Amino acid sequence: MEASPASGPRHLMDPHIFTSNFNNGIGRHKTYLCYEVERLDNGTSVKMDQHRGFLHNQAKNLLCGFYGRHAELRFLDLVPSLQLDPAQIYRVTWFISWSPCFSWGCAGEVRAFLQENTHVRLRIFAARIYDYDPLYKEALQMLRDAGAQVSIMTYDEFKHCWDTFVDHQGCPFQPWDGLDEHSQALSGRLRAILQNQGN
Ligand SMILES: [Zn+2]
Repeated sequence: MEASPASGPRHLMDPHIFTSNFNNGIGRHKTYLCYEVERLDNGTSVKMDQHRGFLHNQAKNLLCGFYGRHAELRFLDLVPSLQLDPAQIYRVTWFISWSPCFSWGCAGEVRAFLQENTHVRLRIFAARIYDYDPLYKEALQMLRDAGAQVSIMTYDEFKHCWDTFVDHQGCPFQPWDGLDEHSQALSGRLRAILQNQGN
């Protein structure tokens, strides 16, 4: 009920940088984390333009004291610089390509965040699963008890997240040939973990 939803022709990742990065079917590259900040007003979610961004894993300077750190951590590191205003409600959307790590390290950090700032809705989206151990399981549960929304990246999210996290300057998304395949596959996995009753 207001003109129309804006885009983001600012300085976003290059069309290719995004695709190649989210190249469905990886094995080793660099975890990606796209955080989106939005305010909740009477069911009316207003997506901010100059408040969102994206990060990438880092592990090549552990000699300077900055031991290997995940994007999730290096990310929240900017929250203190935003001095959020709990005055109202907020909506932080997480877009991850790589599954979480030590459910206690990554998730834990978030858990406390909510337990202290439950005035914000955190949505977790896992596009690709890849870690050191299958611990990702406990991560799904430990998080579930947090209230956060855990789900696998969807096609609809790909289109939005695309034009949203890209300087498409007004260009469509390029999906690979096999969405129902990788989608049904991944989605099938999550469900499995979500299936702990009935039999
Ligand atoms: Zn982590």
